[PDB]
Amino acid sequence: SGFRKMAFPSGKVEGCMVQVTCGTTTLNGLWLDDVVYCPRHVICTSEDMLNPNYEDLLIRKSNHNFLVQAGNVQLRVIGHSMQNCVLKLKVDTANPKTPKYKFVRIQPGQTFSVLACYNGSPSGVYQCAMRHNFTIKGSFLNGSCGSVGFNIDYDCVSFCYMHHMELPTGVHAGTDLEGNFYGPFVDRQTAQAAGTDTTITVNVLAWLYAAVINGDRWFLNRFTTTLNDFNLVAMKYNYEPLTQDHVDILGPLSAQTGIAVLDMCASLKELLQNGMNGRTILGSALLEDEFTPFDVVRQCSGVTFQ
Amino acid sequence: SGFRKMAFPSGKVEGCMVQVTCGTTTLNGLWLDDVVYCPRHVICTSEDMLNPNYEDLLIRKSNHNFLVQAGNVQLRVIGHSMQNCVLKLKVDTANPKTPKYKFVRIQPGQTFSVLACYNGSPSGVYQCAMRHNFTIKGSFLNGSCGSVGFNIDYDCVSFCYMHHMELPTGVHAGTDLEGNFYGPFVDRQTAQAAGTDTTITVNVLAWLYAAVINGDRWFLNRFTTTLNDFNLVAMKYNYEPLTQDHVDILGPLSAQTGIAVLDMCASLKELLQNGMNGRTILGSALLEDEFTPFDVVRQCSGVTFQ
Ligand SMILES: *C(=N)[C@H](C[C@@H]1CCNC1=O)NC(=O)[C@@H]1[C@@H]2[C@H](CN1C(=O)[C@@H](NC(=O)C(F)(F)F)C(C)(C)C)C2(C)C
Ligand SMILES: *C(=N)[C@H](C[C@@H]1CCNC1=O)NC(=O)[C@@H]1[C@@H]2[C@H](CN1C(=O)[C@@H](NC(=O)C(F)(F)F)C(C)(C)C)C2(C)C
Repeated sequence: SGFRKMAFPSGKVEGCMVQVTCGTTTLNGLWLDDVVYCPRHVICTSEDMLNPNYEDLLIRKSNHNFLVQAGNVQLRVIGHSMQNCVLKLKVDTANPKTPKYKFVRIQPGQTFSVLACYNGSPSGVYQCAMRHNFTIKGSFLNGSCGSVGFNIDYDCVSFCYMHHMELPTGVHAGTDLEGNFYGPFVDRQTAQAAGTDTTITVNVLAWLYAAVINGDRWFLNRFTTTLNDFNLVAMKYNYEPLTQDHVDILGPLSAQTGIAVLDMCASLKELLQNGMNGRTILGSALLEDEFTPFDVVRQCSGVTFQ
Repeated sequence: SGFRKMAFPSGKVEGCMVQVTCGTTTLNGLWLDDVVYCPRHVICTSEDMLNPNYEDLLIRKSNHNFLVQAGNVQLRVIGHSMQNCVLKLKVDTANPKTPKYKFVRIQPGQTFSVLACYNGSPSGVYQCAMRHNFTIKGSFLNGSCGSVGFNIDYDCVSFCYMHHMELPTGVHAGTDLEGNFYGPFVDRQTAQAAGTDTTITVNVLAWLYAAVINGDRWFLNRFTTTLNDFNLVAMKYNYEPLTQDHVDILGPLSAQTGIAVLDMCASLKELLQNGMNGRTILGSALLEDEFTPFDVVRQCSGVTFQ
């Protein structure tokens, strides 16, 4: 038993992390096969951060201007191109530790593990979710750019995030592995701020199911509710509307615990209107929306990865 | 910026995880060099779990009775011995992925990362701390025994825990890598329960320092206090007494933020007596005691590992 914020094993991702240096700027890069992916602001000095012209700055740089280290071995760059906000440095050596990987763009509310890296070396791993304002509540410092977010399916690593910058109130923004920013954010040091963030309702219900599996069933009531009635209360408390797709996704959790999805919605409605009254659910005094239904199933069924 | 429950990268530990099967029981094993470490109840059936005689059961088993798989390759066992509660199966092949490792026994209050594994394959990684009752608030299921807890120092992996069993109220107990149980627990299916657990005071203060580094400074007051006065209030709220060693350990955090340790103790004293009044610290509505001062420094300074 027991429920924790489990992150995916980082072994496969660790073998792909390299250090990319251009001039004086240094940050992390993702080495897959013979292509290294890194944020495009490596070619920027501190003075260029305000109003950078990335296309203009990439003109003045050649292949030898990019310094890539894979541990204690320097990788020879034989080509370079820019796709959106990420650089693709082609190297003469393919990474022998490249796993089966995919480039995916996640939707808001989905979770993934972030491998925080500095100077090409991993510092730690933690799970995170893409909030509805297209930000993440991560932990990044100077030089952490290039750290990637990933999901693992058996032996397949689904890369879905690359850290690029930090927004006010301590939130972070980034791009997919194709360089496209999540949300209306640009890679320049200007006045930017994330929009209002809503609570992922489907993740809250899944987290409540994990509580029932673990024996914490004090919040369950004897009432039921319709989808429309629950959503109207959810709108007041800045909760995302619960679609039929979310209900169908929560099906396996509903079947395992013997509690209908709408019955769990009635219990959640009482919690929103009345609070927890000083009680904790799974040791947390606040409702948790960073656990997808897949995460609950994976954590409570012991799903492993090759 | 940002503060999360960061776990150590699991790449080095993943290469040491193997599956150990004896008869019908299957669990995880740690493969370091030519020795495989696993819990000793692999030689037990479901009927032996009540009152097992591990020495008696190991008599009736030979080297070929132990089935060890390293992925899709079976390892030939050429020797076996029991040290306390862990088996040492000697194999003909040394693990090529064995990193620089140490066997350490941690003290209560110290944190470490747990790599939850099933059938020799990793399921996830999460940080945890040894509570003062010698238990951990982990997440384990059937077959999770043999999962190890570890700490990483540069390139050195300090193994400090091996999961063995689950106690009531969803807490878990285990041994070091030498087979010695943490606390007064035995590896048999009998009536056992953990003692009263206290809140690790030094970890709470370190977590408060991380809040100050991240800008959350609403809880800071203008008062100071002595060590004795703070401890007396701490005893009432089931908080561990703050020794001088804890104060000296919190030194780097005190110097970085410009706040004296005793000044932070006065702020903590107010929080214990008055509560948070509906406010959150680092997004948490409850005080967190699972972050050692080293964890705060490592997280806030970006300490990496080879
Ligand atoms: C990459 N190594 C850093 C890591 C940042 C810095 C501290 N926490 C992080 O995640 N990324 C940056 O320096 C990016 C980058 C320039 C500026 N930047 C920022 O994160 C800045 N914030 C913004 O630009 C904002 F808030 F408007 F989005 C900073 C002032 C440093 C927080 C570029 C090229 C956009
Ligand atoms: C190893 N794979 C399992 C994993 C357990 C089971 C569910 N969560 C876990 O951590 N470990 C065990 O089955 C151990 C083991 C026998 C029984 N056991 C227990 O955890 C039992 N609890 C106790 O014995 C208690 F509470 F008294 F400490 C159980 C009833 C399964 C929770 C042996 C050989 C001690």
